[PDB]
Amino acid sequence: AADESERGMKVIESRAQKDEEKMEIQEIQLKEAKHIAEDADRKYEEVARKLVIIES
Amino acid sequence: AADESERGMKVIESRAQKDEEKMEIQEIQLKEAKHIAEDADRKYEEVARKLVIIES
Amino acid sequence: DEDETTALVCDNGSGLVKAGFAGDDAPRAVFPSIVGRPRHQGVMVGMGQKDSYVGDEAQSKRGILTLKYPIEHGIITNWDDMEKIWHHTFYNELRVAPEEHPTLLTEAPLNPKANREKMTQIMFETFNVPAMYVAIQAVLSLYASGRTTGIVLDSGDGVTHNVPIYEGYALPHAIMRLDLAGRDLTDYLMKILTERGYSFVTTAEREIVRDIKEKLCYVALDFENEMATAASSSSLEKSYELPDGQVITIGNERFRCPETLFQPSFIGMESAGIHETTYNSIMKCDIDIRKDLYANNVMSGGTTMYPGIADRMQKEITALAPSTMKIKIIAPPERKYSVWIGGSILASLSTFQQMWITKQEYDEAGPSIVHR
Amino acid sequence: DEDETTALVCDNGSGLVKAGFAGDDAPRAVFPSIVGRPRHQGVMVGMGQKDSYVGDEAQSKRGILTLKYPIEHGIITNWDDMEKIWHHTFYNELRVAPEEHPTLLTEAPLNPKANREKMTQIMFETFNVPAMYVAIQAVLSLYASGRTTGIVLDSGDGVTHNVPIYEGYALPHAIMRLDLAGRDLTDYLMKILTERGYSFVTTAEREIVRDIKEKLCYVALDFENEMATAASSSSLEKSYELPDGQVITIGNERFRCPETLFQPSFIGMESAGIHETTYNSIMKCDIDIRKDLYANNVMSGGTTMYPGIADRMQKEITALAPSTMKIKIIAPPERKYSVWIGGSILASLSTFQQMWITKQEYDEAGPSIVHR
Amino acid sequence: DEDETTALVCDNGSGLVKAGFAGDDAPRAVFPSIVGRPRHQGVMVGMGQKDSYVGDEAQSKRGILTLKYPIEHGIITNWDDMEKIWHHTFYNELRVAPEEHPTLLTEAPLNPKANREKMTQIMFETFNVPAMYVAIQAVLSLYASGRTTGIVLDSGDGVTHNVPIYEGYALPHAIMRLDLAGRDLTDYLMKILTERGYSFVTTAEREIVRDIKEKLCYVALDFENEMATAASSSSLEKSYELPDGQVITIGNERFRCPETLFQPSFIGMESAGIHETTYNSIMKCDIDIRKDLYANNVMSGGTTMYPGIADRMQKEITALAPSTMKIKIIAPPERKYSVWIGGSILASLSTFQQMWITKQEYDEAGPSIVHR
Repeated sequence: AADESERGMKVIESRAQKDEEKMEIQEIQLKEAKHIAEDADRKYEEVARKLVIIES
Repeated sequence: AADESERGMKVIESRAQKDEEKMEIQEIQLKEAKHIAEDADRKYEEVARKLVIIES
Repeated sequence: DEDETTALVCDNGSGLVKAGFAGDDAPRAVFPSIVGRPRHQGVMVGMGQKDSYVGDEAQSKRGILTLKYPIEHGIITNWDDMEKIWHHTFYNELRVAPEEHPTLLTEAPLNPKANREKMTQIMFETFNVPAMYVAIQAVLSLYASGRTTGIVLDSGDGVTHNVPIYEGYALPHAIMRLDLAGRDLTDYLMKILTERGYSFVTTAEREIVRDIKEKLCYVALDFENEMATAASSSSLEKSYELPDGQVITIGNERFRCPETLFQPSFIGMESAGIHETTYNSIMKCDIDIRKDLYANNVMSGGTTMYPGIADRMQKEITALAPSTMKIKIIAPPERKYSVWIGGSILASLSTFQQMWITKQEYDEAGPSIVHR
Repeated sequence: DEDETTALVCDNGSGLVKAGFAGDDAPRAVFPSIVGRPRHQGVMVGMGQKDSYVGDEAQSKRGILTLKYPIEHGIITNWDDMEKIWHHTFYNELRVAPEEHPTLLTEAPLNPKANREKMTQIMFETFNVPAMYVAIQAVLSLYASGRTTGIVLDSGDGVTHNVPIYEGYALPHAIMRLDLAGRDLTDYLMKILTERGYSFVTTAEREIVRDIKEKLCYVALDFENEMATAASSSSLEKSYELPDGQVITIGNERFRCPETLFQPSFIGMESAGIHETTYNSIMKCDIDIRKDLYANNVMSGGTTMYPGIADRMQKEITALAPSTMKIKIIAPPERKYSVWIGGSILASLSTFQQMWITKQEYDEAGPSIVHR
Repeated sequence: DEDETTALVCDNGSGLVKAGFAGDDAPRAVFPSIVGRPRHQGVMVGMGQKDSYVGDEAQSKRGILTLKYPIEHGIITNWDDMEKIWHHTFYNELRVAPEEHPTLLTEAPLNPKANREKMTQIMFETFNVPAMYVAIQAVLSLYASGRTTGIVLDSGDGVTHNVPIYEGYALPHAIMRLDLAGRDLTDYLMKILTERGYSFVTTAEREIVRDIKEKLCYVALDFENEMATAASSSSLEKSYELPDGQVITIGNERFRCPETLFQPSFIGMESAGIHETTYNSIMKCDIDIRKDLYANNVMSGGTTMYPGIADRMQKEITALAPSTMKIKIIAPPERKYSVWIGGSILASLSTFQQMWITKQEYDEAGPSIVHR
């Protein structure tokens, strides 16, 4: 019973590492994607306000 | 040795589930964040082109 | 409606006042926190002799007046001149009569007990407001970001603060104050820009260095290999056109200015910087609450608006915090009004009615009543 | 079913309450035996003013409350605060109304006559339970291991005991109490771990030393040449990852902590240790019953769960007992709930119905009735 | 004379080193326990490039160096920087060559075995002293007050301790350490004095708050009706003249600072205070020795010098101790050097010669020899 439970432990610990790495790479790609979404959505409100003032 | 390795198995399987869920919720939040970043990056390339013509 | 419409929210700052009605999404009134006193006798065409000037008329006419700032570093230092800014806010800016409006005011982090009692004395006894309430600024900022536990890095015009808050109670012994903010930051840009070979000679040159700081300044992450980048000279440069043609270029200094917030040594300050201070606040708090504070670094204040401030802070504290920890730097877009918006929410709220200090409480308990 | 379903079993401890329904295999409710009283006036968001807190809400909110333990060393010391823990158990934890449930309670080994009468007074007169019963703890532990004669080494959070039982009657004059248990043991680990060059500084560092003790601590047999082993430095070491990354390593101290149970001298205790005390209990009993007690050393309690406790005890008493004797140390896996399980069995039993003290017995005989 | 003259006594502290010759009545050398490392390359006029600075030259030149404290809370934390402070002590401060002087050193209460062996390794192997000896600090303080059994409340710059000693052996399991001392106390005064409406802005303002604490601070007995007294405003106030004219007044806060030692809650500390801790040490000791400890509360350390500390402690423990007991709080005048003086006495003593660890003992037994 012990040897079968050690083997299963090893396999689920390896899957847990393999997925924990995937989360961290997405979680980081996203602080990036959200930050470029926000740097983009500021530049505009300055350019669109700049548009409405130079149209006025 | 068997009871400690069963307990550790249970705890790492529980962490593996808990993190697999976190990845899926970030991975989905991101198709959303990237898509809003792109719906954003088209309309101020349009509004800034509209700006440069009404500034000219 | 009696007071649903009627609650006022006045956030008193070192540089700006933010004011308006509880309910609104943003301040109806924003203006400098100055009180000008004319250096000479005379008049403007069509007006009478004016003893005093406040806000923008004091800024615009600064050449003939002696300008004074009532709030030094977030604390009210001159009460004669503050009652003047309040008067202006109610009567001219919001054009309301105060004696029928409940007023939510804000104070600073370790505001002396005696001050909270004094502005209550002036609110009730010289403005005769029905009821009032003083909220702590970081606490309204947090709450406006939905939560109740977190640590706010708050940074405006004269002060920076770190106020760790747990289930609403700001933690007195863990609060840190750093007297370097947006005011200090405009004057440093000034010098690195004259030092770029320029001259901000007339007052129309002075004022706009501040508009350069706001529009073009950045907080780069890896400020190290950003200077290095500056040198290879990429299309990193940025030219601004002055009141006239005089196109001034700012490439590099653009980020050397907010690197002052992480390195106070850029300005002859020996104090620690923003990120270390976030952290030190945190290793001054209870142990069990430190995972909470780390996942809830809420930013508020005009000077925390520099783009990429959050990414630099993100990486600044990850790399100081134990790896077992989750770091999370929340920086909302409306952050230059977080404080105010948190007050608008709170004061328009359904449950806040029972915390308003009324003239009944006051006339019966003395200023002590609101002091808590 | 009337009461087959309906019997409650509440085991009151120095650290934990274990509670649930007779019939179940394990306690439905397990929680700290604290009652917190707020040090300041104020509220949590959305709740009202609370006068008191019990169990985990008292632990979680410990920074604003004064925590108090009603049971000192297994004996109820504060009856106002105990009625509070019972109230919480029935109404919030098990969510039952007590006035229709028979309640089996437990008491400690030489529990003063007057207490057994007082908790009966409170069970029947303030909770109005239909019927109740007080079992002695070691006696339920024994019985849950099937037998009726044996000696229980019982060790939990504030007390250790040896209760020799013969055909069900616990032997008053042979019972030994040693006031060093799991609570004492967590605080000693604490010091040998700070002494390993560490700091359990915030409250999130304090609490988890106890989770280190539970997960990684061992009772080595031949604790002598285990220290010797430590030195050659084998892969005996064990690193635990803290709330954050901060991987702490514990090699050796891992077993220096339960060696405290055999050597009280590790902690400035002059009393004898667990194994000697097992033995002394035994040479205080009748002669003809000593072979029985020796082949039936039943262990129960959270602190007897340290792996290899049984092997060390096995060899500890073989080598003190006359060689003509059979030694036998029974340590079941569910032992942190033996006491409770013994109560669940007994109270769900077919023959126990005729020992329940009913309100009829009480209203007619006074607290004396159940006291026996 | 060989060594009658020749024995050195070095007391290593968290804030100060006290040093001199066994025989003298007071330390020949007292100086900060810092090691400064220059932040920039350059020189003073007439000197060469200096890699390091120690004691007062590190304090005086602090603006261009990074200051570091080798002893954190009484324990040596950096051994590179400590060997630097020792070097300075022998060669510059006492101007002796160490290789012909026996050296009595002191260590802290539960100083890790390994440290006592390490400073022995450095004393004998890098300084080549003839012989040395490490005394425990509370133990030298007691002995300098004539006696051998008592309990010392020892309080300096980074730690407070209670060390119950019986016929010379300090009792390991009854010792209590409270990490709040004179350093913590100067920083709290700082805030209650800026909070009185002041500014300790330049470094010449910072340093002198500590000289205010030493000269004007008090420990009032009945700290309750001393605040009450403050309010009626008696001639309790006290103005100090700064480096310049700037006469600062301190009335009240004067005693609010040492009330921190009885109430750690003044500074966000949740630990118990000095008097309770004296007591708890005492109800952790053997029963038969508790009358002795109570009649012999010896005080030592810079922070126990606040006038009226002894009267407050006198009444603090009388009212916690059983009335059958005799309380007695000994606080001598030289107490800021008790530790040192106890070493001077002991090491100049006629009978101590046979406990000196000699290089013969060391070269033959390893660091283990002195470790005891």
